[PDB]
Amino acid sequence: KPQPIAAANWKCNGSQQSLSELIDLFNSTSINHDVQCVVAPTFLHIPMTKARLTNPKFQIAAQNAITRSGAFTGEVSLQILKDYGISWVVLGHSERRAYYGETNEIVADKVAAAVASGFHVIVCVGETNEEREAGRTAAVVLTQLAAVAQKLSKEAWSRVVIAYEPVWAATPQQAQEVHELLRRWVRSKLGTDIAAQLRILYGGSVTAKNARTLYQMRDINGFLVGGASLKPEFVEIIEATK
Amino acid sequence: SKPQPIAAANWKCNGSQQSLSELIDLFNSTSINHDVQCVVAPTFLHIPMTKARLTNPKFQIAAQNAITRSGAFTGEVSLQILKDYGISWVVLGHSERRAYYGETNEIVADKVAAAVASGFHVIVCVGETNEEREAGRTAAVVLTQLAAVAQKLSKEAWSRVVIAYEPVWAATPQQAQEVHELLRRWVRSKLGTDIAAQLRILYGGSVTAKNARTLYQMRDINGFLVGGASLKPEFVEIIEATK
Repeated sequence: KPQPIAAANWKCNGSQQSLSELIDLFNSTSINHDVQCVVAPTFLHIPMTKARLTNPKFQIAAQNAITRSGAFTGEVSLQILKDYGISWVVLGHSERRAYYGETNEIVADKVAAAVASGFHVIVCVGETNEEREAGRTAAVVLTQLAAVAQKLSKEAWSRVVIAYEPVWAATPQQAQEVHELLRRWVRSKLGTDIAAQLRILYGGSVTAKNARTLYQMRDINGFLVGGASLKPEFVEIIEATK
Repeated sequence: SKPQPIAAANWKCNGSQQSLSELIDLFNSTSINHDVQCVVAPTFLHIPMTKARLTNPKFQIAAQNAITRSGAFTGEVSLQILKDYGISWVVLGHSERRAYYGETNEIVADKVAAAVASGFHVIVCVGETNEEREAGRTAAVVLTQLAAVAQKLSKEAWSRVVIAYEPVWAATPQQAQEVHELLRRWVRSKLGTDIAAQLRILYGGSVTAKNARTLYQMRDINGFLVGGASLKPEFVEIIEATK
C-alpha cells in the first residue's frame, strides 16, 4: 500500500475556542508512523490554524476553491490560498455537488487547475442510493473519475488523492469493492505504477470504532473524516492507519 | 435629512497579504471627519488579518457572503462562525452570487433573515440584468427581489438593513436615482415613513473618484458599494464624496 492519509474535514464548524483546544491536542499527539495527516478548517479558521498547528506530520487544506482571483464575490481562489501557503485542497465533496451546483465538469476544471498549480487535491466521488440500487455504482463513480482524469498529465497524478463517499449510506467489504473498482479503472487507463501509488481514501462514516476494520481492506488508503475529526477520537483514527 | 451615509468596499475574490496590508495601512492613516460608516469586505481568508490590523474608527469589517447555519456544508462559512469571530456586517445577494452560485430570491431572503436575527448589519443587494431592463422589467425584478427579503423580516429588523442597487445591466445618476426612489417608495408603502426615511440605499454600479459626488447628490442615494476602485487609494476620494 502507498503512504496512508488521515484527513479531517471540519466542514462548516468550529469556534476559535473549540478549534484551539482541538489543535492543542493534535500538537501533543506524536505521529510516529508514515502517514500524512491533513486538517481542513473553514476559510475563516485557516489563519488561526496555520498560526497554532505545530505538528510536523500535519498539512492544512482548504475545503474548496475557485481557480482564479477576480470578480467572484464570496469565493476564495487557488491564488489566494497559495499566497497564504496552503497547498492542499478538497474538491468535489458530495455536499458541494448537492447544494452548490458542482457538476462533473466543474469539479474536473477545479482539480486540473489545482494540481497544475502544485496543489495536492483530495477529489471526492460517490453514488446515490438510487444509483446503487439500480446497480450503477461503477457507471457513476467511473464517470466522475473519468471527467477529472481527462485533463491530467502523467506527472499530475502524484498530487491526486481520491476519496470515495458512499452518499447512498456501509460495510468494509462494500467500501473495498468500490475502491477496487476505482483502482481498476486507473490501472487500465494510467498503468500499474500510477494505480499502485494512488491513495484512495474512504470518505463515509469514520469513527474510532470502525477505522481499523476499514483500514485493513486492501484498497483503502486512509480516510476523509467528518464529525469524528472535530473530536479527540481523531487520534485513534490516525492510529488505525498503522 | 439623509441618514448616515455608507461607503462600502467589496474586495471580491482579490488580494494578497502584502497588497491588503498596504491598503489597510492607507485606510488607517486616512482621517475622516464627517459622520459616515465605512465598511470593508475581504475574502474569508483575509478577514483575520484585517480584523487584527484595521484601526480606523470609521470602519467596520464585513463578510462577502454567509450561510444560515453551521453544519455539514463543506466549503462554506456560517453566520455563527462569523459572529464568533466578531464580524457584525455581511453582504448578501451579490449579483455575482445570484448569477454564478445559484442564489435565488428565497435563498437570499433566508440568509438575510438569519443574519439580522443574529445581530448583523446586512447589505442586501438587488439589481436587474440587461435582458430584464430591455424588457421593461426593472421595477418588477428589483421589487420582487426586495419583497422576497421583506417578507422574511418585520419592522424591527430594518434598523440593521441596508439595500444596495446593482445596475448589472450596465448608468447615469438619474438612472440610479430612478431605481433608488422606486425602492424607497416601496419600503415607505409597506413599512411606513420612519423606516423609509432612515433606510440607507447604496449605489453599487461603477463608482469612481470622479463620479461619486454627482451620485451622492441624488435625493435617494446614501452612499456606495464599491467594486474595483475599493482596492485602490481612489477609495479615499469616494469616502470624501459622502461628505
